[PDB]
Amino acid sequence: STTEELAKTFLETFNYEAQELSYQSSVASWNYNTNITEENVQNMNNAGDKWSAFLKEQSTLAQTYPLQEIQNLTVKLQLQALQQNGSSVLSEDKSKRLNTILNTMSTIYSTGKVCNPDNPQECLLLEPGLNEIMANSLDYNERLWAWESWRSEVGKQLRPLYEEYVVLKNEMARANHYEDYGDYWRGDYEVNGVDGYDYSRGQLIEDVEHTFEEIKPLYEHLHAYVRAKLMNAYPSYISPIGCLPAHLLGDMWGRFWTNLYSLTVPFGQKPNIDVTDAMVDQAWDAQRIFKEAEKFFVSVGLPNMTQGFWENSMLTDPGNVQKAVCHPTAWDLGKGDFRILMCTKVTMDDFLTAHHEMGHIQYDMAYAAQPFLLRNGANEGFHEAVGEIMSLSAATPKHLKSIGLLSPDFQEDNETEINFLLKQALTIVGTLPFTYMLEKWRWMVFKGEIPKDQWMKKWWEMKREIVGVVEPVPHDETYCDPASLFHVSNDYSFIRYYTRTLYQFQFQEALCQAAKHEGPLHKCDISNSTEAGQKLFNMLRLGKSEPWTLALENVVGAKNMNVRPLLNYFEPLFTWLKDQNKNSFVGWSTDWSPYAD
Amino acid sequence: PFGEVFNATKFPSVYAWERKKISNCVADYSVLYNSTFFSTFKCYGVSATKLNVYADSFVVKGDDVRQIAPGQTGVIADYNYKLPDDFMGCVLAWNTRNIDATSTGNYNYKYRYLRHGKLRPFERDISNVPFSPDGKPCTPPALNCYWPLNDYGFYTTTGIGYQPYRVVVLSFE
Ligand SMILES: [Cl-]
Ligand SMILES: [Zn+2]
Repeated sequence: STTEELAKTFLETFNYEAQELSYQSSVASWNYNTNITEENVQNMNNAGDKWSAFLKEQSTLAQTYPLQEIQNLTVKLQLQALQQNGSSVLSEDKSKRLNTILNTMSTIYSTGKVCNPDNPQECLLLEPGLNEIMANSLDYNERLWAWESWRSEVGKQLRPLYEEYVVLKNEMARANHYEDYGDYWRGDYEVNGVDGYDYSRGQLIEDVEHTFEEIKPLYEHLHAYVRAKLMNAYPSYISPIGCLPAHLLGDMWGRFWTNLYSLTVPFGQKPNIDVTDAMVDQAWDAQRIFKEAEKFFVSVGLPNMTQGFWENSMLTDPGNVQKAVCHPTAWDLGKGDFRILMCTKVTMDDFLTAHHEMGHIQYDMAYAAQPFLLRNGANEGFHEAVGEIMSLSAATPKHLKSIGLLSPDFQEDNETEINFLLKQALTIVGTLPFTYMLEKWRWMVFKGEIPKDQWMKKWWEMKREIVGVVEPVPHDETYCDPASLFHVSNDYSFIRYYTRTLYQFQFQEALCQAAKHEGPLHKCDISNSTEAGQKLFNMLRLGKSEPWTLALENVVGAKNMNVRPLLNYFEPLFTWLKDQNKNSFVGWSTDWSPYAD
Repeated sequence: PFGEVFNATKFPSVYAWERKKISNCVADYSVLYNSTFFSTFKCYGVSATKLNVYADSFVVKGDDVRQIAPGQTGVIADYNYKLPDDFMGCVLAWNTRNIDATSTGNYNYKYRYLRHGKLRPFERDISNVPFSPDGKPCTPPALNCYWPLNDYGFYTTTGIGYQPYRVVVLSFE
């Protein structure tokens, strides 16, 4: 019969096969990450090695069906995915080299350590040696030291590899009919043949730039405001018009200005939005946390976690004698088996965390009716937004009272709320520009608009114009800073963090609307909302099924990534800052420098 | 004589389901009535006692069970086992996870997922011959050859949609 009918029957065989090998690889990693034995680690590879071999075999076997001869959207969508041709289009020896290049970088980043020139024997690695310094230390020099050491030892070390990395990965990219490796990633957001729901790999850059403009003013002011506060912190090192020094931004890159709350806090006097001590007093345990989260979704029209979830998940650290990697994770192993691995402590952060995680699990269930290859969030950033929407509602004092963890007679005064947002801003809005300029330079390097010998003369040109940040010591091509960040030296799309952030607010807004919500868009808790949950599910249940723009419509109301809902969330701040900046200077000069020399 | 089909120690794969013919026998059906051992008892006929029968039995995935009833598209009702639009009695199931499934995976039970044409009420097909979507003797690994039989793989940890369940279809005549 037609190329189509053979292809229907090809996928069907694949679904059932993948189901098995995938559930085997999954199950293996589960047993590993929860019980780091020596026999356990072995098959954790085997199963996964088998499964990865299966795709290679399958993808290249799916080469037989010319996708450009089919029409049942879904079938075409599935095959498209299966044709993960990837980095086998290279010669076996180039792919060898490439996977070595990748592999070495990953190793260098984690293994990399620096030594105290003032003490031979003491030597630290990023986590946790340096990260502690970068997030806590108030000593300008100590900071300047950590920051530089890192970009100097491992940075330079990764310079040669990244150089080669770019050519090869670009080769890979050009082979599959993409302009560059950059044009490859933008791919994730692409939509074809639907009308109005379409989207192209170019238009991302257009929409990410058109959106990033409306953010400037808020950023500019948040910038200006933390600037002045920093000046007190490190008097005489900052210029009331000049950029911020990269090492005083609160982590190893200033990805997040979260850690500056300490010294940028508006009103140091208003204190504890923190129920840690209240949960402990009512003898709350792991069980209670998760049962409560489960209740939250139940409240909006969603299902109780499966009996499989309750008797399979690992909800507490199992002490010594049996060790685990304790990163909180949502697992969709398939076969209708879902679970969470979380080394729960009875604290607010974990109360929050677990609502986020049970977010993805909730998402995973939603789209598990979809054909095997279409189970997964509508794009790279979709799963994270949905997960973070929960953290937003479960944090409000409204919910905290609702559940008897906030003493009934608390007040929501204006000062506590400013304090909140600033904390939110420091993370949510701090990173947005830092992120955009990340993939901006990455994107460019890939399009070839940056000559190898200006990889830092261009990095910091942008770091000063987009982000308002300056290097404390001058950096030539010996260094390779953009790659001192995990995401970069370990091969990852980073724009995800910029687009999710916007998405997540377009969600909360349309939902709080739907749920009927009174106050500022941030006082919103969508519990008991029923009809406001339905609207969520409506998209959650598609997964990769429909074009992502439709996936969105179903929630927000339109086909595009809109920025205003993020800005709305921050009105009460944005204004109070325009005020604060009364006499502060807003914006920066790219010309000024710390070293200055 | 019912003790011989339920309570029985080994069950067959849907594709090769077994029929038992019970006549002359006397049984009160009270063996079956009372019992929270069953999870499915949809009786597309009645529920009484005159003390008089065909008793097909097999194994399907959980979410598979809803296809042992008149109508229903298939994969199972299309290819392994099909009840008639009408002439009916009862259908019975029970989660046999502890029995037919292991933590390591039990792939003994099979089902059919490719066939030219659908089955007729109470038909069976024990053929295992390389399938190509257009006659033509297949010869694996030749492209577009598939063996029409598939394993189930029942793990204890899976969701209830994917756990093994034994079935007994009781037909009255
Ligand atoms: Cl940097
Ligand atoms: Zn997450």
